[PDB]
Amino acid sequence: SEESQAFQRQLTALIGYDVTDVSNVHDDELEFTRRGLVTPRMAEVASRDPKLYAMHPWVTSKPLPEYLWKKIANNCIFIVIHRSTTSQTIKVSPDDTPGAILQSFFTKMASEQDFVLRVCGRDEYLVGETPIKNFQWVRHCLKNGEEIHVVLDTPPDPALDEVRKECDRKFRVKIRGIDIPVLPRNTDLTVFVEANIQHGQQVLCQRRTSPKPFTEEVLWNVWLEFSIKIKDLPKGALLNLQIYCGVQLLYYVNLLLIDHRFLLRRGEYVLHMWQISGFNADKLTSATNPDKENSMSISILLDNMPNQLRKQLEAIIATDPLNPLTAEDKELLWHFRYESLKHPKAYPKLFSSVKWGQQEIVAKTYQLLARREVWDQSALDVGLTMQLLDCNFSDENVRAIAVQKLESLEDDDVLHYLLQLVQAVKFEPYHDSALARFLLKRGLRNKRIGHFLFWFLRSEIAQSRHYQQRFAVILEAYLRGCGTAMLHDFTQQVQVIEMLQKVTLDIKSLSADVSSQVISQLKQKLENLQNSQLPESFRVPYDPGLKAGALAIEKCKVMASKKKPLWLEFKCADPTALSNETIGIIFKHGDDLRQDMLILQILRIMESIWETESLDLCLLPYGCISTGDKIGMIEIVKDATTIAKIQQSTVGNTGAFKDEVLNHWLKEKSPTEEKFQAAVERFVYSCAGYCVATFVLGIGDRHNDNIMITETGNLFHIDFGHILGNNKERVPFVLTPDFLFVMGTSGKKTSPHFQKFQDICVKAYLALRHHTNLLIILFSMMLMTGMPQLTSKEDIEYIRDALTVGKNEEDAKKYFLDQIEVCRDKGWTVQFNWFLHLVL
Ligand SMILES: Oc1cccc(-c2nc(N3CCOCC3)nc3c2CCN3c2ccc3[nH]cnc3c2)c1
Repeated sequence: SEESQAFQRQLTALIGYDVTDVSNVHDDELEFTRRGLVTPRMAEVASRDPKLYAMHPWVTSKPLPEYLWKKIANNCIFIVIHRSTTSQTIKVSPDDTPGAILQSFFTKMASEQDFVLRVCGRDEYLVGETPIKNFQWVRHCLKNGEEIHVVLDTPPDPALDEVRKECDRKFRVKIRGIDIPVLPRNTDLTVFVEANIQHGQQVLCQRRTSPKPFTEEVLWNVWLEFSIKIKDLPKGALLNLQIYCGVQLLYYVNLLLIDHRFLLRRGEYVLHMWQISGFNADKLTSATNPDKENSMSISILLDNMPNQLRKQLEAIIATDPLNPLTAEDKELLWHFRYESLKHPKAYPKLFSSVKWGQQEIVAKTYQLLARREVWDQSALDVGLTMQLLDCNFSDENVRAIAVQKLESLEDDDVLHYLLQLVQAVKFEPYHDSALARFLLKRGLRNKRIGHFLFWFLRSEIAQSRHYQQRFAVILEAYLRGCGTAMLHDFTQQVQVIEMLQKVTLDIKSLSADVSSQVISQLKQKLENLQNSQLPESFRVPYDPGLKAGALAIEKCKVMASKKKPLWLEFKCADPTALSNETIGIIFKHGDDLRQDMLILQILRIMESIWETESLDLCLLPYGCISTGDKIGMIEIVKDATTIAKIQQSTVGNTGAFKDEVLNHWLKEKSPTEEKFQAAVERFVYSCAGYCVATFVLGIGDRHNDNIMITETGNLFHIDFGHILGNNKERVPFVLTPDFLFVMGTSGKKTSPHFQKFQDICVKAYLALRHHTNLLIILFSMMLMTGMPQLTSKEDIEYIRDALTVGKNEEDAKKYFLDQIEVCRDKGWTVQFNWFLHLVL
């Protein structure tokens, strides 16, 4: 039992936070939340079949795309089984279950026990009752023109990931005063306090204090009387106290007026507040600043139908999420709420039209909710679901119908949206929520989700004071059920990257290009690191199937980059592997990688969209995990080099590029013209996607040292640090002459390979528009929870313009096709400027 409090200190150092340390509380919610979560932990743990859990087959139920059938002939597929030296090679119909070849070997291909299949190099299996074309690896092996390879061998023990044993008065708030140990500001202003009663961003009522002289301490002793009545207070309503000084918002804090037990909140409070750098999901947190020594305090006290209408209505429900409802709109929605209830696409706007500070309306709402059979019968729409989980919605019951829909989703989709679901917790009123528990079950039900959940949650715990307590209670909850096997890996992973962050920082300090000492100085630390203290092997945090062991010391180097990042390379710890070729991770302090994760994941989202219309655009949305404060890792795509550096090779230090160089570099890397096609093939496709992807996301305009290509023609962008920073010469995105001559064209021409691009984009762009709503919610959500300095809605209204909302298919492609021209009619103009900016 003191061995039980030894392991709680394990739990702690994995999390990077102490979920017992009641330093920064003023109620029992976090604990109550620890307690509250034990049930769903134990439930899902129990429900889970430990065999399939231990092997976590990674499977989809989606159609095999119309782009990926055409890589098969005669509806059979090769699967090269291996053993100690031995190796056979079976034909297979793309429906053969893993079980449909337990007999095509131990019997047909030539008492006995049971042993099952595993991909070569990876902790990645082919088990359970799924077609063979429904395993994600196979589809990849196919997609990339690769060929399967697996190892017959013993299943992993289900005993390994064992889990350990176990009133009609108006509301009144007294403002006593505010206190700061030092008042940094030297111009003596005045300041007042603004008490806002709030619900999901709607202010319900607002009362200020009388301005006073600003001093290190200011007392008012005043009751502020609100017009709202207590009866009318809705669970989740937030008391938002804010310090203004004249005008400017310097400090905010929040207190859930109704506690996690539905109790009105009675008492004396001293609340430590957050300052305001220079909406945002941080403005919403029930967390108080844990830095009591520097933070400002406040001190408070609480004692206690026609045509045109149906038309009008439908024209409202047919707008985007970002379209702002007028009062007329709202009253119309509310009055016709029962008709509105028939269309699930109206749910967001409908519930946005509820007067939430009015007890009897909420009632009527809550009964309107009890008649959503139509909702309950609709096919899941992630966009819509998502949209009810955002900052605009703060009622449990509503928020719960959303989480209801997410329950349908198969694991392959949870993975797709996991990052943004995790961030969506930043908008939950309460630490315990349907969303948090839904993340939990799924976390525990499937090891893959489980892995990434850990890192997602841990990422935020490391660089958010506004949310580390809450995410920590959920992380702890996860770990208490993931099992000993994963506990193990997790602690292993944490060691490596801690071990390695150490190394990255020291190296920055030594530098402000490269030293002779610094390369061998690094070399010396990396030799010392391997010398004793590193794990025999660790799971690659962004590719969990893939264990890594020894450090190819000779190949690791400090990059000649802006900050000083470590190019590392690693030997694979898995003998059965298909190669000697290493695993390449970049480590980096200096940027916020949380922004890169977000954008990368959106990119994956954009792939899958295209999968629905059997498009494929060969993006490389590479691995990237934020792991701590301005510090995380990135996956190295092997064989790649940035455009900028393909410019130094032929042409050097500065200057406009030989529009041909790229293709020489290409033909230089194609061994056969019988491959080279595959290069400019890949390129024109890959070029297509990142152009669409970027303009849409508002990050197309980029220097070409931030744009890469593979020696097999695949092009991709990198480093998305604060590139969204808001009229000099501007280019919608990066389509430059070099990219063009590779197509085979000049400022007028039109190739058989260009028309293609000109065509294949427009296809890709309108494909995106079939999900206008989904992209808008994700992008909105991205700005509020990952890009600080994205204060304005003006920021958000980019995407709708970008996506040309409420417009005919055709006009759009004549919006888009022109965009490509601006880039044509610009060549290297803006690129040059970035050269004069990369030095200005
Ligand atoms: O998303 C991010 C965030 C921060 C840095 C990077 C980054 N990534 C990569 N990758 C990732 C995929 O494999 C190819 C190498 N290379 C990077 C960066 C930032 C700098 N950098 C870089 C810059 C110049 C180079 N010249 C030759 N290789 C280069 C790599 C990416």
